[PDB]
Amino acid sequence: INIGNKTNENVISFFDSTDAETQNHNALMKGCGEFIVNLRTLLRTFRTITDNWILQANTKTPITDLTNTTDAQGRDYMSYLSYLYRFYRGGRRYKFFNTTPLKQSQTCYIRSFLIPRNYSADEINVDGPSHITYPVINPVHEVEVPFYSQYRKIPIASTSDKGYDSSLMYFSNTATTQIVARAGNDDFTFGWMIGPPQLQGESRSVAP
Amino acid sequence: SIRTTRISATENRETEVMDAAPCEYVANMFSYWRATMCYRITVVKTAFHT
Amino acid sequence: SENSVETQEITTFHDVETPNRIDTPMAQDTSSARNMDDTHSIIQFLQRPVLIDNIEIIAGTTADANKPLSRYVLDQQNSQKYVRSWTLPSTVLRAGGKAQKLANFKYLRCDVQVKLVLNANPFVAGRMYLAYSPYDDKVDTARSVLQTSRAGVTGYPGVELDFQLDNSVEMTIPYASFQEAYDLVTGTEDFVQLYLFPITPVLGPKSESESSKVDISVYMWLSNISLVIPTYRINP
Amino acid sequence: SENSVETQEITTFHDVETPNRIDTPMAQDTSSARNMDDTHSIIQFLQRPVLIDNIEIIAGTTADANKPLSRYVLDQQNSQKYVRSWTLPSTVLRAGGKAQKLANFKYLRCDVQVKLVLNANPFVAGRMYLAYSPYDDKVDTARSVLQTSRAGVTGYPGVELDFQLDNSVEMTIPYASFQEAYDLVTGTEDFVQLYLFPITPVLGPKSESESSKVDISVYMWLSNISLVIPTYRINP
Repeated sequence: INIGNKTNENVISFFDSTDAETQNHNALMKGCGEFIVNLRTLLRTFRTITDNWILQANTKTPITDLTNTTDAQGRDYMSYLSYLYRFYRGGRRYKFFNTTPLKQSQTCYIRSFLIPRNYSADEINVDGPSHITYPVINPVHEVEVPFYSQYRKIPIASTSDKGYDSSLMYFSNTATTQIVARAGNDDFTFGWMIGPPQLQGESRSVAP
Repeated sequence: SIRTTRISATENRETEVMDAAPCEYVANMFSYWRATMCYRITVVKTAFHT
Repeated sequence: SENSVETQEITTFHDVETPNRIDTPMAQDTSSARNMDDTHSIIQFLQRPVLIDNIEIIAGTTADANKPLSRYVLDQQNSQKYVRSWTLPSTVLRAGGKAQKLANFKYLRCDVQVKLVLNANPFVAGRMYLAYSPYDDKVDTARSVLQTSRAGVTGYPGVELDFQLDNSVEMTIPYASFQEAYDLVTGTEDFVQLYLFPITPVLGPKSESESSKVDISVYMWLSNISLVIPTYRINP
Repeated sequence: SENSVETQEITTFHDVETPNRIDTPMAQDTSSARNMDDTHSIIQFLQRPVLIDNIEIIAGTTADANKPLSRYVLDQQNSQKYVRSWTLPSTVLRAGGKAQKLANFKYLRCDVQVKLVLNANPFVAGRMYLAYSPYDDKVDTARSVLQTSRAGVTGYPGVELDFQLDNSVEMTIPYASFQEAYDLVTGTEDFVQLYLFPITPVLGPKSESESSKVDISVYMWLSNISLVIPTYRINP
C-alpha cells in the first residue's frame, strides 16, 4: 500500500477449454494436411521473382543486374525474409523458364558460369564450372550456385569490399525473354533476427 | 496510414502504408491463420497515480 | 408396446406405443464449441459480479455526500444523511441482465455479496461505514437506521471503509427474510436494504483547483442460490 | 498480502491486498426451496418440449393441405406442394421463451428433436412423410426437395406418418452445418429446413356434415448442446 512500485508479472488467461497444441493438430488434419513449422523450409520453394526479363542477344549478363532491383520488392520469399534478418549463408538455386518466340533459322542454346559478387561484365574470365541447356529440347535451366566465400556469413548490402562470395553469370546467343525463379539451396539459412520494416498496400489513386 | 502525393492538377495517388508487428509480418505471406494471441498491457505511471 | 411414458426436463408423455422413432445412424461428434468453454449452469450464471454504481466524492463539499453522521437525531426531518440506498435484492436482480435469465422460475434462495473497489490518491483521508438493515423501510419509524444516533448506526452490521488501508471489502449479506424462498412473480421483495454512510467528512487541502476525488464502485453477485419452481409468467 | 487474484464465474480481480472481507458468522441453512426442486441447469432448460404448431386437416379438401405429392415436377411454378415449413433452428430457438434464456451467449452446438403427437378418429385413413433437407433454400434450385419427383422427395431422410399405426414419431435432426458452433448474434442460421408432405390424399366419406379431422401437433426440443462464449449483445 506504500508509495512505490512493483512489477508482479501476471500471465492471466482467457478461454481455457482444452490445451492449445492438441487442437492445432486436429484443426490442420481436417483443413490442411500440411503443417508449416519452420520458415527455413520456405527458402526451398522456387517462387518466381520476375515475369519477363528481355535479355539482349550475345551478352554475358550477371544476375546482379536483376538482383539489385528484385531484392527491394520482397516479392519472393528470399527478399521478403531479407527484412526480418541481417546475415545469410548458402547458395541460391535458380531456374530459368523460356518464353521466347523461337526461330528455326538459328540453334538456340544457353550457358552459365560463375562470377564473384558485384563484378561487371568484362572484368572476369569464362573458363569455370559451367552448365549448358538447349531450349528446343529443354526449356528449363536447372542451376545451383554453391557457397564459395571468404567469410563464414554475409551481411546484406555491404561496404566497398567486393568479390567475397560467388554468384551466377548468364550467357545466351539469342534475345531470349524468360521467367526467373529462385530459392536457397539445401543449406541456405538466415540468422540474427531483428524487427520487421513496413508494408505497402493498394495504390488505387483516386482523383481528389 | 495513407500517403497522398500529386500527379497532375486534379489527380492524386493514395498509397496505403501499414505498420508491421513481427506477428503481422509473417501473416502477410500466408492466407489463412490460427493463433493464440497475447497482449502485455503496461501502465506508465508515477508512484502516486492510482 | 403399452408403456410409453417418457420424461423430459420437467414434462411427461402418455402414448399407446412407442411411436416408431427413428434417429441418427451414429452420433459422431462435430464442431468444437465444447472444447472452447465448459457449459455455464444457471447457478453458475448468477455468480457474476456486475458494475452497479459509480460514486464520486469531492471535498468540497456543497452536496449531501459529505454531511457527516449526526451525533444525535432529534426529529424525523433531520434524519440521518447517507450517500446511496440499495434496496436488495431488487437492485441486483434487475441489473446485469439477470432477470432476463431467471425468467420462468418462481422461488429464489439467494445470498447477496457486496464488494467495493476503491481508488483514491494518497493525499486524501477519511472513513466510511457500509451498513445493511433488513426491513428498513417496512418496520416502524424509530427502528430504522436513519433515525438512530451515530453509535446506533455504527452498531448495525457492516465493515470499516478506510481509504489507505482498505482497497477492497467483502461483505456477505445473508438470506434475511421470514418468507421461505423469495417470490418473483408479482414481486415486492425489498427485504434487506443497504446503506453507505460517511463517518468523518472527507479531508483535503482547502485551496481549490486541486480535484480531491474518491471514486467508489460497487460490485454485487448472488451466492448459495436455489431456483426451484417453474411458471409461465413474470414481472417485466 | 500481495496476491489477491480471485475468480468468479468468468471474471478475475487484481487488488493490492485481500480487502479485509467480513462475512456471515455461521452459514446456517434457511427456507427449503432446495428441498422442493433440484436446480435446472441451462443445458437442462433447453431440453423442454414446446408446442409449436397445430395443424388441422379436413378431407375435404379445397385447400393445399391435401394436394398429394406430384409424380413429376416439370417446372418451378408447379413446385412440390407441402403443409408447413419449419426453418430450423430459427423456429425452435424463438419459441418457448428459449432465446430470452440463452441471451448473452455466442455459439451453440445443438441437435433438434422433433415429435408429432397425432390424434384422429378410426374412420379416417392416409399417410404422410416428414422430410428434412439441409440448406434447402440456400442451394441451387434443382437440388431442393420442392423441385424433385415423388421418388426423390421420399428418398430424403424422414419417417412414415401413418395414422392407425403411429401416434408418435421420434426424429433426431443432427447438427448439420459446415460452420462450427452456430452463431447467435447477427444470426442468419436457418441450416436444416424441415417439411411435411402428404403422400396419399386424406380419405373419408364423400358425404359432408361429418367432420373428418386429423389435428397434428409438433413438439421440438434441443439435445447434446454446448453453449460456450459469453458476449454483451444479442438479436431481438
